[PDB]
Amino acid sequence: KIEEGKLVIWINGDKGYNGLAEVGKKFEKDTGIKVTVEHPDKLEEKFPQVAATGDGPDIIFWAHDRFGGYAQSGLLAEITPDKAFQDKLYPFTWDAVRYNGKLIAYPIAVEALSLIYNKDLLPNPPKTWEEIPALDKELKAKGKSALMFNLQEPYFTWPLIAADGGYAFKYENGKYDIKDVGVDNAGAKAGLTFLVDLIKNKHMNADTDYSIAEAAFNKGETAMTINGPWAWSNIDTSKVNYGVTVLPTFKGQPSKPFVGVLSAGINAASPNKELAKEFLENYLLTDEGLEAVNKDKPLGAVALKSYEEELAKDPRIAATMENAQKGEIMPNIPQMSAFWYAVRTAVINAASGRQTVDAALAAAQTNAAAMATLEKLMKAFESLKSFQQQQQQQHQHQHQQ
Amino acid sequence: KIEEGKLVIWINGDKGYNGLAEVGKKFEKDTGIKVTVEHPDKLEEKFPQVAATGDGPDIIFWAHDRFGGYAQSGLLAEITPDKAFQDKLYPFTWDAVRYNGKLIAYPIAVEALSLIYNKDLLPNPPKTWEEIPALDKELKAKGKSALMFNLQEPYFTWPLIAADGGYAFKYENGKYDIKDVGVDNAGAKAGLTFLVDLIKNKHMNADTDYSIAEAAFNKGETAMTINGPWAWSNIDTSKVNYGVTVLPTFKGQPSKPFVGVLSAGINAASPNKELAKEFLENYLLTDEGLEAVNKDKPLGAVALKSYEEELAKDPRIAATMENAQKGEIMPNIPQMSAFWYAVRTAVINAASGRQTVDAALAAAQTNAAAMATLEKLMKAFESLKSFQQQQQQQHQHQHQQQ
Amino acid sequence: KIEEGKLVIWINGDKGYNGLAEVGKKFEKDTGIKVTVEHPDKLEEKFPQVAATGDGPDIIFWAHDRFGGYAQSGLLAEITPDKAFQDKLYPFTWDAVRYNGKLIAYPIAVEALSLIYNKDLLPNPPKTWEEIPALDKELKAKGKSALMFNLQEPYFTWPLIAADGGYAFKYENGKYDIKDVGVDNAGAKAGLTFLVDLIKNKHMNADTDYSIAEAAFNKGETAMTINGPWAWSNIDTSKVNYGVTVLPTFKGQPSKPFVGVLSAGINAASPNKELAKEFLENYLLTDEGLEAVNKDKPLGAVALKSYEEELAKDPRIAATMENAQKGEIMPNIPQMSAFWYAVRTAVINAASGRQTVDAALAAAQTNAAAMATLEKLMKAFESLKSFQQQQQQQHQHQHQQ
Ligand SMILES: [Ca+2]
Ligand SMILES: [Zn+2]
Ligand SMILES: [Zn+2]
Ligand SMILES: [Zn+2]
Ligand SMILES: [Zn+2]
Ligand SMILES: [Zn+2]
Ligand SMILES: [Zn+2]
Ligand SMILES: [Zn+2]
Ligand SMILES: [Zn+2]
Ligand SMILES: [Zn+2]
Ligand SMILES: [Zn+2]
Ligand SMILES: [Zn+2]
Ligand SMILES: [Zn+2]
Ligand SMILES: [Zn+2]
Ligand SMILES: [Zn+2]
Ligand SMILES: [Zn+2]
Ligand SMILES: [Zn+2]
Ligand SMILES: [Zn+2]
Ligand SMILES: [Zn+2]
Ligand SMILES: [Zn+2]
Ligand SMILES: [Zn+2]
Ligand SMILES: [Zn+2]
Ligand SMILES: [Zn+2]
Ligand SMILES: [Zn+2]
Ligand SMILES: [Zn+2]
Ligand SMILES: [Zn+2]
Ligand SMILES: [Zn+2]
Ligand SMILES: [Zn+2]
Ligand SMILES: [Zn+2]
Ligand SMILES: [Zn+2]
Ligand SMILES: [Zn+2]
Ligand SMILES: [Zn+2]
Ligand SMILES: [Zn+2]
Ligand SMILES: [Zn+2]
Ligand SMILES: [Zn+2]
Repeated sequence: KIEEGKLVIWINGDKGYNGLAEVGKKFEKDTGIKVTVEHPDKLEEKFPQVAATGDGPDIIFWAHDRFGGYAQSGLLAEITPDKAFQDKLYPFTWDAVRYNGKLIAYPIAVEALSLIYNKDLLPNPPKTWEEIPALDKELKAKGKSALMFNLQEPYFTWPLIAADGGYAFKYENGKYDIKDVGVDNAGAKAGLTFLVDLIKNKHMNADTDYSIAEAAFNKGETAMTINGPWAWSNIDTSKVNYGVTVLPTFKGQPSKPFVGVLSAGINAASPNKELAKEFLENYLLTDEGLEAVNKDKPLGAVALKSYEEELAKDPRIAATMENAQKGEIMPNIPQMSAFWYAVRTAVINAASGRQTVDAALAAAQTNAAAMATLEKLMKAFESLKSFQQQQQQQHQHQHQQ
Repeated sequence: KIEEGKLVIWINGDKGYNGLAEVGKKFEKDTGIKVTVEHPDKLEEKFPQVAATGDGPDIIFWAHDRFGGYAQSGLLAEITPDKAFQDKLYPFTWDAVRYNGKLIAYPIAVEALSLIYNKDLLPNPPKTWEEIPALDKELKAKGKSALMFNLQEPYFTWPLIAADGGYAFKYENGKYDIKDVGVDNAGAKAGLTFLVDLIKNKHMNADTDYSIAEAAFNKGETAMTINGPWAWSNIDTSKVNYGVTVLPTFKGQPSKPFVGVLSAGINAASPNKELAKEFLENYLLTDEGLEAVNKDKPLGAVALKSYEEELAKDPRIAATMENAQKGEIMPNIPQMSAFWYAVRTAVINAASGRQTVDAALAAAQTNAAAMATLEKLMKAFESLKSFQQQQQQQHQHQHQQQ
Repeated sequence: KIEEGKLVIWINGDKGYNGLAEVGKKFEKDTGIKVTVEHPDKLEEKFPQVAATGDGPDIIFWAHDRFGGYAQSGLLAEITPDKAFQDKLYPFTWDAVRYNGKLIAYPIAVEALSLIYNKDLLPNPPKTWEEIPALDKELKAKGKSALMFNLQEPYFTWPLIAADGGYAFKYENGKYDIKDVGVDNAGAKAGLTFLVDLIKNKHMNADTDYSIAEAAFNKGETAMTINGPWAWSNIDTSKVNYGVTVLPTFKGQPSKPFVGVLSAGINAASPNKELAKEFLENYLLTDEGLEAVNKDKPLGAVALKSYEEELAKDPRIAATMENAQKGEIMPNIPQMSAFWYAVRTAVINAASGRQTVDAALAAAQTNAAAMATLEKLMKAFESLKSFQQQQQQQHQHQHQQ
């Protein structure tokens, strides 16, 4: 149920879909083609099912990392924007929407971790990681702590680990090299050691999670926290005078958080590919098009240079973009599952004292190959099931041989 | 123990073994060496078992795809024909008998898919795939269908898929590259799209198998079919005036069917390697030698250039050879099991509408990796079993270690 | 917990720990740093367990092949000896203590297979393998056999196999190549063929193991045997007049036995890295240092050039070194487990007549890959077990949550 001569668009419920419909309303007035915007529950899981059969939306809006799995399954169509339109967006955002050399989606919004500080407790935020231990002792005299952030998830701790030479997958020649993993290098060694040093010197607690860290900052117990744009609304409600700035540097090198890019992909089964190209390139990815969506729900930092400069007036957004350009793009390959599994264990075991930094990171490459073996055989058996599925419609109590 | 001084040959029961024995009788008259020709049941399965221990025949006759398995186990010997003898057979036939660079067998016969048409219904067969949809609805006015062939097996559907650039594995410098798979490329994409287009436009049924297609052509219900030389005898009995020609062209490019080559391999355990070479090169692979075998049971297209030119006077055999030269050789590598499994699913799902052309072909590497892992497990546990036999036969209940 | 200021060393119970303690006593007198030498049971098993948490010894003594697993886990520290000190030891010994390019331990002793002959029965030992069948016929008239050695283990049979062209994995500039396996090549083919020829010509029995071979030589039933320095003491007790010489040559090429190197590795978690370097380079690896250890329990051949020449005056030790230089270093890579499993089966089957030489070596790639995936399985399920247990003890309700 695609239906040619019209566009049906899928976008998550927490996004500005009403403003997107306004863009589609503008699109209808110029070309005479109606645009329907739908927001079904769990559309990221519904899409691969329906798009395989040849159904689903013409355009889908989701994070770029999930789009890699779609392009693997051949559900997304290769987009054809020329050199001039590619210059309209930030050059790095184009790397997020790439699979097997081909461009598969249009970058819309950019999301990344930033440093959030209490202005009343600390009007001058630190530029380096190394001055935070010294800052903690000075704030402990006033019954406060310098920095509290989520330590359970690798996503939050990676900016430090990365900062000086850490890397999950080496991005070279428009592709990720799965044979080159930078979790066991000297840069990642130093970053995690510094984090562990912060813990054993009582500057941070190893048991700290999202709930503990958010509550601590919103009550004004800690001076600084590391969080994304999604948490801004909760800090606004707590009346806390907060600022958002660039992440602290480690060994003179900037922190490298993972970059999440909200993207627009065209279904491969769609017979409205050139119409989707017209809508996305010339109606949505313009100053008006993004403004209409942003006013319904804030898009944060955007991929379009012209409108990003406009939004930059908000220093929070400017910091989101600055950390993103200093960070690295979330790899869209399936091998990322094994990476998260390995690094999560690595960080937890290093922080708790179960394993040393050198040993915890070394075991990560072993543990990553382990998840790979489980996954490579996980889908080997679901394939065996599907082979015996067809062996029931060919030769049975209905037709033999 | 394969008893030196004489030759023992294994060849399938459906082949011209009596004619081969006549070649052996001629060999015995010139050199004084007796030649035994045997045709045991399931000899393709019996060979790896007895050849490993040091037994079995001196020479074995089978299709080349099974010979890649025998070469892996090191059951076949490396043959040494000179440049002069290699020019006697078609250059491409030597690519079928190559494993790890070394030549392992002698090419004898050549099998490939061809286009078979009803002369009474259609005297002028289409040269392109693109003109078949238009030709169908003309024949549908007379209550007939243009083309009906097996769509369940990938072997039959591959010629179209391969045509524009699909491939199994890249063949370079006499070596297959298992990392270079061409099922997901644009050439294979267009081939399958056209096939799916034919089905949804009611020109073909998605659930058409071998039997339905064979029965339809033999009763004169369909104008065309795609099949090999093995099915000719059934069309002969049906009294249908049939012709065999080259496969249709897709996008100006020829169809590429897989080429099966009947080959003669020499056992590595054989003490009569010179006598096997002498018999195969100077006695069998001559006009006389192949004549005797062909008269007992037809070989189809042959590897020998001189005898093929004589057989090409039969327009059916000339068509089988023409399709083979245009097509690709069936890879002899073990990765082919994974290939067939994945492509079969890909085509079936694309034809039925379970998956789009793009999605079905994309899932092929994922489906091929499934067999790969499953074959690894299959040989992993059978290795563990035969290991535990070593530690229970040798080392227990009557001994400790020895 | 590795205390600082002092040194603690782990070395196996069957080694000269008392002599090593004397070196530590000398170290204490010059520097004022006390050295403790401990010999705990199954220290090779205990080291990976305690060194991962940050405990264990400062220095560990074991065979180099086990150290490859330690370097993978990041339990060993990279040693820093200059070019001048590297020239003090035999060049090849440094290749045994190398992992991923880095040097991970100090070579101490060298252990290799040698040809042991009864000089009463045979004063002139054969220099070639080819002349052994002719020698057996002469000795069978006197009711004796020419050669009897272990055939059940590949370690003993490999020297013959390797000599013409066999190799487990190709050693290059950096490390080992796990793709290039030389078990199926022509050189290894010929080597095993000759061994099978010896068995079917009734010169050797396929059922001969370590016990049968040792007993036959110590009673004086067989003229020759192939064994290491470990068996010398048993031949001493039997009063048999015996000599140790170079292994016979096959096709003019020397027999290539695997070389075992006893090595001293520094713990990565050690706070005494310079002190360990000082102790090992300047105190142990000297004429004086090794002599003390050698006098407690013999080291056999040594890595140090100066002390080896002095020990070479023993014809048995000089022969062990000569075979080692002609032979090949035992690979420290984990892929070796699969190699042993495959070759063990290949040789046994070829010797019993169960398979031909060609079919035996060809099947080796199959059962080597079979083990490879079988190890990947038990490694993968280790991860699952430790993951599901780590998430429960750190995430649950009952008694918590
Ligand atoms: Ca401090
Ligand atoms: Zn709809
Ligand atoms: Zn909804
Ligand atoms: Zn549909
Ligand atoms: Zn993500
Ligand atoms: Zn590179
Ligand atoms: Zn401090
Ligand atoms: Zn502006
Ligand atoms: Zn402005
Ligand atoms: Zn027979
Ligand atoms: Zn075949
Ligand atoms: Zn000739
Ligand atoms: Zn039509
Ligand atoms: Zn092909
Ligand atoms: Zn190529
Ligand atoms: Zn070429
Ligand atoms: Zn070429
Ligand atoms: Zn290629
Ligand atoms: Zn029907
Ligand atoms: Zn049938
Ligand atoms: Zn003739
Ligand atoms: Zn070709
Ligand atoms: Zn002194
Ligand atoms: Zn001194
Ligand atoms: Zn102790
Ligand atoms: Zn002890
Ligand atoms: Zn003899
Ligand atoms: Zn015994
Ligand atoms: Zn014993
Ligand atoms: Zn001294
Ligand atoms: Zn001294
Ligand atoms: Zn001395
Ligand atoms: Zn060497
Ligand atoms: Zn809970
Ligand atoms: Zn309980």
